[PDB]
Amino acid sequence: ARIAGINIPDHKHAVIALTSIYGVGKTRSKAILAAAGIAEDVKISELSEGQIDTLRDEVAKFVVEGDLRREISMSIKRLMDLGCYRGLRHRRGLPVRGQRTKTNARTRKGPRKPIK
Amino acid sequence: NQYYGTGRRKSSAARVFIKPGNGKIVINQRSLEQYFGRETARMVVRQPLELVDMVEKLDLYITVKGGGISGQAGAIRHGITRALMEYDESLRSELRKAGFVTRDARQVERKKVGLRKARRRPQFSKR
Amino acid sequence: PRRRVIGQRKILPDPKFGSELLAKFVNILMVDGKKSTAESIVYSALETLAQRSGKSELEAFEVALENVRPTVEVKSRRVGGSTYQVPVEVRPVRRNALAMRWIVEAARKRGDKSMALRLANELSDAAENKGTAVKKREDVHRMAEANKAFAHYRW
Amino acid sequence: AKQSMKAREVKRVALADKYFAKRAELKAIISDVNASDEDRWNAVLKLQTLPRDSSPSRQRNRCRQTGRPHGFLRKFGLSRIKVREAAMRGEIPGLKKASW
Amino acid sequence: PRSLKKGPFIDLHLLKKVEKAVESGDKKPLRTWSRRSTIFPNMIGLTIAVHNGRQHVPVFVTDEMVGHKLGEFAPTRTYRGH
Amino acid sequence: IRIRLKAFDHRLIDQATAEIVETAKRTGAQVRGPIPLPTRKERFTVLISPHVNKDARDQYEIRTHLRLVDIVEPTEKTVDALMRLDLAAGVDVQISL
Amino acid sequence: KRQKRDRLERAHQRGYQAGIAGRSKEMCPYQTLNQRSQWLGGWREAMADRVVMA
Amino acid sequence: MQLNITGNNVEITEALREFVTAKFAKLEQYFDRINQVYVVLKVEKVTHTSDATLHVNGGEIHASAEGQDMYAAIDGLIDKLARQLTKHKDKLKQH
RNA sequence: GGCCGGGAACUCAAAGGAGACUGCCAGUGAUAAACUGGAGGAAGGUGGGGAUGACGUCAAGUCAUCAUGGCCCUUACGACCAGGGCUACACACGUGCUACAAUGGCGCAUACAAAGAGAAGCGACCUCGCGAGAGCAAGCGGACCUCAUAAAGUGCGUCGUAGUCCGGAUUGGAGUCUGCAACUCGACUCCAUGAAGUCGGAAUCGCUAGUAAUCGUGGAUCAGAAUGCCACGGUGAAUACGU
Ligand SMILES: [Mg+2]
Ligand SMILES: [Mg+2]
Ligand SMILES: [Mg+2]
Ligand SMILES: [Mg+2]
Ligand SMILES: [Mg+2]
Ligand SMILES: [Mg+2]
Ligand SMILES: [Mg+2]
Ligand SMILES: [Mg+2]
Ligand SMILES: [Mg+2]
Ligand SMILES: [Mg+2]
Ligand SMILES: [Mg+2]
Ligand SMILES: [Mg+2]
Ligand SMILES: [Mg+2]
Ligand SMILES: [Mg+2]
Ligand SMILES: [Mg+2]
Ligand SMILES: [Mg+2]
Ligand SMILES: [Mg+2]
Ligand SMILES: [Mg+2]
Repeated sequence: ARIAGINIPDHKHAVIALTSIYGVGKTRSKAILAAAGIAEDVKISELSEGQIDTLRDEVAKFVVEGDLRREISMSIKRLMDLGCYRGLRHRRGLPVRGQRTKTNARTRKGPRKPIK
Repeated sequence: NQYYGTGRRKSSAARVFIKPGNGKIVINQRSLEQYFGRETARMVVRQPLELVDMVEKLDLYITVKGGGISGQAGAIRHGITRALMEYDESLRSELRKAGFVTRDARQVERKKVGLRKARRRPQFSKR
Repeated sequence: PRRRVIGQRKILPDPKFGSELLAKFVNILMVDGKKSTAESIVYSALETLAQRSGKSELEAFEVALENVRPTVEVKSRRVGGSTYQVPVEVRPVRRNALAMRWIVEAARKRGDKSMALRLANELSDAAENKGTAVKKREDVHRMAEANKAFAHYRW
Repeated sequence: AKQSMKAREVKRVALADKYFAKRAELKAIISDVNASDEDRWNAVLKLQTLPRDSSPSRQRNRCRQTGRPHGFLRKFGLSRIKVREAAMRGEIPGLKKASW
Repeated sequence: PRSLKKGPFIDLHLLKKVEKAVESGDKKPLRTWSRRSTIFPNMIGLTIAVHNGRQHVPVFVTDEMVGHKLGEFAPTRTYRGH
Repeated sequence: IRIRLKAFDHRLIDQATAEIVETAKRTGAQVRGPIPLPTRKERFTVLISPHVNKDARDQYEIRTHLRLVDIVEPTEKTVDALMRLDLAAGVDVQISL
Repeated sequence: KRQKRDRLERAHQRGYQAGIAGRSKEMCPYQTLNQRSQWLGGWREAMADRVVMA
Repeated sequence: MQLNITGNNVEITEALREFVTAKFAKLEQYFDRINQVYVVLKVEKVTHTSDATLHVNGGEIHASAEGQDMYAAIDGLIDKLARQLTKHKDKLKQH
């Protein structure tokens, strides 16, 4: 139960388990387990090395883990270096997509900094 | 020689026809146990019969339009109790004592201005 | 209220066991208007009560109910700076309502998987003087016994 | 409302329903997937040219009595205030206080 | 964002006066209020000073600035902190 | 032929009906029963204060009344007359063959 | 809320309460001899109980 | 005691803010369980006014006072709340 | 297939009527007024809900709906335009929404409403697309056509008490639609991401019955932009000894 150089839960339905891969959600999970004709309800523990490989193959079709994490980080570095409004939202650590800040906005800003 | 009631509860209306027979029931071209999943519903529909043991001595036929389940179920009961005390002007008094003959009336209250519902009114904290 | 409330309601009896008593018990467990959901949870508990006591259902669920009904409760009353707890008889219908409430309250506060399990276990434990439900009654009774001196005030 | 503000609404209506067709057909090609890239690109430059106040989205329903920009009702073309004032005289046929 | 079928939006005034920039090679900055307009490839290499509300501010266009909309480079509020 | 009658008053409409189902009888024809139809009830809510005070309203209404009348066996005579009738103001009619 | 409580019972408990709190008979607000009997009846029952209270 | 200041036709400077806060700090000695409290200052023509409302542990206390200044208004106000707060306390500590 | 000829019963539509008055019967009561109970009845004592707000109070609110006493401005406090701002964020308070799970999440299957809107508007069926949508174009000024398949419910399966198959904030990428135009500042879609949150201190609010709780539906405003507002049904409790 090692895919994309990470350990996958072996007591979880393949569908659920494959999601542990960063860069596969649930849509991809479903696809994989059909593109690589493997059943959904099957737990990973009760497979063949063979099954696990054809599976290993499907996942390689996507960009995932390390690879992905790099892509994202480029995209954000790209913005900040451009210095666009969207860039600075990322710098100053503020809602990048137009959300109000007068109130709320605590997910970017993090927990409260009292006064004085 | 078939005996008839109408019957209403909340937003439901139930037109019913009874006939002498062995104890069949149809609702909207369907059987009792099919049309009504909930058990309560069934109890309600037959309890006028279960009262005056004609449960299997008359054969009923029904249609309902409007309302939800407990509405229709209720509306039917009223429908029967009407017909069943028309086939027999006799039974009324017994039927009536069970409180089946009265039409419920309880309707949903309107929404009013200033309120979140009929009577629920928005909070204001003295906190 | 200051006047008298006129017009008591009509609980229809249970579809199965045809009891107004059990019908009340459902309402009390019922949440957010979901009467069917509650109707299920209740029967599945009694099954599993019946399947161990082997003593019917409308006669087993009772035995739980007797182990837990209180007979004397305390009312609070402000006297000087202090507050007098004072013992009072309980009305029959009230001690039904309390037993049924305490059973439900005790059920929910458990770690079992289903709701049905929690209810079942609780009803069983009730029948053998055990659970939180029955603990509560004991405590109520302790308090009224303690400050018995204030039995006859009318104040 | 300031006389000026009432006025703009007339300037804006008049244009809107004079260039109405020009806009429509000049838009129609834009949204045509199956048309000449040459054509559609021209259009995009041509629409933006003819005047802003000639767009129907540019106008604002104002009470046609007092000029108010808020609380308008279409059925009457009046503000909530003037609707009430007239309602009570019986200058709005049919209309009357309601209960249920 | 704007539908893909309707193509990329640029105000004509500004579209024109970056032919004369690119054909008749100049090297001046251009004034503009056209914060709508997306940056086209032609615009690469030419500073263009876009309005922010009170002032025009220079945007030396680059490859990376293509598709974005001028005004996405002229901040319009001032904030240092509290 | 069908005519649909529509108005805001109910007394008013129950005139025009009787008027028409008199002529139809007159100029020899069978008139298929004045049948009434659902009445539409447009409703309106309005702030009655000119400033603030959101929870102070009026609720207005207009009830529209619809009636339908048919013409079974249209006499030639009738078609002119049922067309040529000056009918109470504040009533819409829609004779349509 | 839907219907007024028993007038006689209320009159008997009003009597009791003036009793315990130690008002004089002849504060009784009733001349209706029926209610009056209830009021005093309470007031005299209460006179007993005061003794064994402090 | 959480405070809040308004100005209806008055600019709250940083005397009038500092001043009002100090004057209100006394009130807690009259009743320890004061919660949030709102203050309002007015100038209508020639009349200087100051009202406050005080959420307290089982109550709501309000008073308003008129001065020829706002300081003299607020001075007056603090004397009004003092008396009300004491009355409140004493009908709780009622033994 | 009310589908067809028929039928005018029934449901329903809406004009007109009938009906409830302490009228009838006990007991109490000053031979009163009334009260408590009983009968019949769909309904019983103001049956339920709405509309309706006394003389006045608070120099309460509105000169920014409009009107208007006075005062002030008149190559500017008037008028036009482009861009920005009202959407800013160390923070404090109020009103809400969604959650924290198993009376639950997810997948398949399958029941039962009400009320309302539509004219250059509501827009089916067909084709395309994973999807938002696109193209083509029937019907309907509407008890006829369209919005527009109610949801909770129900059966069968699965998850097995985990920060989880709970939650869905945040952010990247890729789109659609409205609109001269969505950078500042729209709604929505797909792929990925998967935060705080394990039921909330002191305090504090709503509600007495088809109510609270909970579940869906519509409308006004409106090119586009509801978790708000105004309406509509479904399921449907708890408890009132008492002062
Ligand atoms: Mg996703
Ligand atoms: Mg409000
Ligand atoms: Mg509701
Ligand atoms: Mg004017
Ligand atoms: Mg507009
Ligand atoms: Mg309509
Ligand atoms: Mg002083
Ligand atoms: Mg009676
Ligand atoms: Mg009156
Ligand atoms: Mg004033
Ligand atoms: Mg402008
Ligand atoms: Mg604002
Ligand atoms: Mg909520
Ligand atoms: Mg989830
Ligand atoms: Mg609409
Ligand atoms: Mg398709
Ligand atoms: Mg009440
Ligand atoms: Mg809702």
